[PDB]
Amino acid sequence: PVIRKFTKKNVARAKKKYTPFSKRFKSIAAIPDLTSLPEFYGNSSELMASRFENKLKTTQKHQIVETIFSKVKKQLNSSYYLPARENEFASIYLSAYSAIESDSATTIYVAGTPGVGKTLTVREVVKELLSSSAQREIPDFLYVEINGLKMVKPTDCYETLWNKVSGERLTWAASMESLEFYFKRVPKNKKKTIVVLLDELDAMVTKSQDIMYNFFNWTTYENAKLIVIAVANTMDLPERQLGNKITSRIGFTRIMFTGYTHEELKNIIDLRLKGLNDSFFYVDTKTGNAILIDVRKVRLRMSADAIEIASRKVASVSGDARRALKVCKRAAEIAEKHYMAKHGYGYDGVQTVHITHVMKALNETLNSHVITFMTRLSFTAKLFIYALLNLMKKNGSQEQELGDIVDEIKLLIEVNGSNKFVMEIAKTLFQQGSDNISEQLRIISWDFVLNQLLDAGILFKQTMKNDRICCVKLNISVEEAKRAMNEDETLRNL
Amino acid sequence: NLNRHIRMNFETFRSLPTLKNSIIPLVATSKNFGSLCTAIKSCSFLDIYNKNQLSNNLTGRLQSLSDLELAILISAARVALRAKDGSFNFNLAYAEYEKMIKAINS
Amino acid sequence: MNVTTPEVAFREYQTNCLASYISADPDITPSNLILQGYSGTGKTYTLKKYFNANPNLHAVWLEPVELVSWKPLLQAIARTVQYKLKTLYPNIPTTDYDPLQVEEPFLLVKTLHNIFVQYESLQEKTCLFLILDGFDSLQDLDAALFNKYIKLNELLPKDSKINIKFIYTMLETSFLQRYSTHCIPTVMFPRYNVDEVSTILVMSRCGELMEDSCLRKRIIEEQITDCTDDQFQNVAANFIHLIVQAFHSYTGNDIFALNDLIDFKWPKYVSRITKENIFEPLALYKSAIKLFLSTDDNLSQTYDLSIISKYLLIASYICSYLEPRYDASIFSRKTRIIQGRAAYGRRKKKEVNPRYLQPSLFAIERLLAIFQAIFPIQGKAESGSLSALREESLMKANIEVFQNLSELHTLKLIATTMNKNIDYLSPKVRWKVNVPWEIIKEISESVHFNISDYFSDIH
Ligand SMILES: Nc1ncnc2c1ncn2[C@@H]1O[C@H](COP(=O)(O)OP(=O)(O)OP(=O)(O)O)[C@@H](O)[C@H]1O
Ligand SMILES: Nc1ncnc2c1ncn2[C@@H]1O[C@H](COP(=O)(O)OP(=O)(O)OP(=O)(O)O)[C@@H](O)[C@H]1O
Ligand SMILES: [Mg+2]
Ligand SMILES: [Mg+2]
Repeated sequence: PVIRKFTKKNVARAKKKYTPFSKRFKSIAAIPDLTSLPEFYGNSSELMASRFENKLKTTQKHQIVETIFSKVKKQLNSSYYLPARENEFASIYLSAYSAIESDSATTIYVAGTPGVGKTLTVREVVKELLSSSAQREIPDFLYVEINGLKMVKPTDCYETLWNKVSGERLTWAASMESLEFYFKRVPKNKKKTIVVLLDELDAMVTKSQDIMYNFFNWTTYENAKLIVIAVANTMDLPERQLGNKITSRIGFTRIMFTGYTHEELKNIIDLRLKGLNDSFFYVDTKTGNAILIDVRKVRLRMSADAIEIASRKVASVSGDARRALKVCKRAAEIAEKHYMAKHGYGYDGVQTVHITHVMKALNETLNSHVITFMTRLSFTAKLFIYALLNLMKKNGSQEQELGDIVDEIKLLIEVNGSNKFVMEIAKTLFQQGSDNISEQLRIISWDFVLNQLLDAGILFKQTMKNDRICCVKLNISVEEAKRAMNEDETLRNL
Repeated sequence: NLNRHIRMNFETFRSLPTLKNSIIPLVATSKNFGSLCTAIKSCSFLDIYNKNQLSNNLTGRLQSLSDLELAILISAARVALRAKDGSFNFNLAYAEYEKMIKAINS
Repeated sequence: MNVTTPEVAFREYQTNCLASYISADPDITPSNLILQGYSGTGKTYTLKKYFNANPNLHAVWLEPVELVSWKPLLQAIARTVQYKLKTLYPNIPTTDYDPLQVEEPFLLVKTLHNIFVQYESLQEKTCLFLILDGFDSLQDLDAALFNKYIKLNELLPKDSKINIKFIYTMLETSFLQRYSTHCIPTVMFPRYNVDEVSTILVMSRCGELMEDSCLRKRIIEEQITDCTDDQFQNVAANFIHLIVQAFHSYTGNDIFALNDLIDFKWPKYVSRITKENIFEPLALYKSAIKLFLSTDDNLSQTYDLSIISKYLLIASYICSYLEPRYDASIFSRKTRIIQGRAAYGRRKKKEVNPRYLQPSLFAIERLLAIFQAIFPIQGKAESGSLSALREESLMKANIEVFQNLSELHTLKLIATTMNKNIDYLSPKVRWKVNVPWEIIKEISESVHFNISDYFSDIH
């Protein structure tokens, strides 16, 4: 008989509990040890780490081709020693080692540009600290990866924390509270040290930082022990979002990683290449498979001076290793494919790459296609932007209507009833040559090209309904617009 | 003719799929072979196409209206010209309209 | 593919276009196509007129004129799709999903994927046709929309025994023009012309009002046995010649409002026609000329109201179309006693007649004053020894005006600064009216007041 006023059936309610742990022992004496526990401290995630391995496996193989450069590409890929950034190693490893010797609640903040080896260097610091756990002389403790960006709702930190320290499922408003219960209310002798590190907080706490406020509020105990870190790019964040009293009372340590020097860059990228540097290969005669120490034995090499210029150009801007390494890989690519194009094998005794093609790879990143495109358009857009600049010359307005520019256009034409190019594009634009066709106030294709440029991004149209008085703006420059303008033989003279 | 329309895309639009759209109906109506021949020779039906294509955008729409609309639109036009922002209202146009008629009948 | 053409009168262009565009085999149909038009052209009439021409092709029909938003379209679609499927494949098994299960196009896509993977086992492939009449005409419409409905053949897997196609219908062309970069097929209908709309109406409404009652009424209200249906259509015809020769000027090339006004004013013309009136329909037209001269299509007195409501409103039109300074000459009657000068009034005429203008503002005290000043005479005196000694025969600030005023803001014939959290009570508030001249005129000669002289002189 009743009717619900609005339905939700595509709901996917999650089976997660509202009773915190605080209400399943009911006294201080009533509690067991988590260390003497099979389900706590994560002895069960491994099965779901291996349950899904087989889902995507095959053994198809037909006429494998394999070539010279690719092995070096994957020598050079980011998925693997480094002595370049080692004083921060010798300092933060010192701090963390002395910290777990102190069993205190210490806190640290680092930032740095994307491409500073921050995640690399840190992941390796703590790998060395894993081997220190394999010393079996330091108290065992446990890592926590925090990729809020690989999380949806930034309160899920607490949820996943509980579902990985316990494997138990709740909502944040039970989990974090049970967790405070887990932290301060719990003594030391059985609670464990855990180490945690936050990644890219610039988007995680965007509203009011009540989450991270809770976090840093957890980081101020003497009965609870933890090892906390975070990552960002900006630096004022601890005092920006909090204010000064909080960030000051906590008294943490601050750092950021910078762009590397060109020499360290080349040192390291070659450090990922010395297994293959200057090496010689046995090489078949049909597929060109480079096989190592109907077959040749040739040498391989790459332009070292090109290493110099390539690292040298991008060490000065940011210091992004990833950029350097992709430049390397793409140079190798153009070398390899030109080589293949030489012989033309199909699809079913020296080899070296040049500073010329290294820079050919490094440069087109900065060489924009927009210019050749805007030069290689039709006449109309060029004409119209030229009229725009004519107006900008007539008034110095920095902005124009539609009606004013269209007036400029018609004037810019009917003045030039004498130039030949405009003589010959004359009748075939309003009614297209023939009779039976009445005139039209505007030209053909003007709406087309308008929207074309709008999609292009150069043109900016405010929100109005009138076709005439709608204000219009250009986005780029007038100089570069002239670097399209006079490139037409007919436009330079008018 | 068809080379000239090739020119047209080369200068008007510089993009193909609109062209394919225009090209389709040519065959799409094509019924026998002598018709195909003569029609793609003259391309006189490109004329019908592109006359009825953007036919009703700005002009033919004003081509089919009463004279009353014209009188009042004039009464709006000349007074917007008299004006700063070109703003206008109902009875204003009615006034200048009747003035026009008084002049005509005078 | 053999397509029977609809041998239509006036759209054999678009007939050619779409009967060429579309046939049973989907391959010779496009992926997405528009049929824009304008109202009255029978674009919607002629689409089904073509489906008459081709029965073995079928289509679904939606009318979001009534829907409001996106999700209700999703729901209606998810309904009609599988409805149509199972209604037309009876033998096929199913697990009919809830259409209300949809709340987002992804969910629509998901459930259609389920529809198809259950309809996997067909003998030949099939494309069907969806119809969204007035997809511009929505009521919370925004601009992030049409591209998405283009992209429905996008995410569908290519191995579909059952596919679909989209159909649209718009008016303005402005928001069409906003999006034609996608190089789309399109077919269109110009607003008709006078012989065209003429013949559309002589072929369309002819049988209707040839077979309405009032004929059969009048023929025997008059009781005249000299008749044939040729002449019935003939007199209807010349009557409509008269209709359109009148009001083509009024409208041009439309049908709907003509049909309305026909229905309304037809019967009075029936009431006039007779034997002489058929033997010579000119004088008949003279005998029914009048509505041609005067549409008059709405419906002595105007109000059954109180008197202050009648007379107070009369004042505010003055206190926002009169200069506050140019009134003290005409709106005074007191005999001066102490020394002091009046002003000169309007030395200069104004040439624009603020009747044409968006009027001004004022505080209320101006009305309190001016209304007392105009007020019809009450408090009748005698010239007696004490009659006028204490009478103070002049209306004063009672409560009744305050409350008969509060009635008016709710009757919305006064306006104020249009406001949520209105407060009638402020020092700062400006007021106004929202009425024309004719409102204030229709009061006057009924109550027998005069103010036309206060306005009739300046321009
Ligand atoms: N000293 C180095 N030794 C070896 N590889 C390096 C070195 N410095 C940078 N790299 C390379 O550059 C990348 C830098 O990674 P980094 O730790 O800076 O990521 P990130 O800055 O945390 O990324 P994001 O800012 O997006 O979180 C590494 O993947 C690594 O391959
Ligand atoms: N080619 C035609 N032949 C015969 N009658 C026509 C033709 N075109 C229009 N009509 C008449 O005009 C009427 C218009 O109907 P309809 O509402 O379909 O017009 P429309 O333009 O589709 O309106 P809407 O804007 O609501 O879609 C039709 O019902 C029909 O009687
Ligand atoms: Mg990182
Ligand atoms: Mg319709």
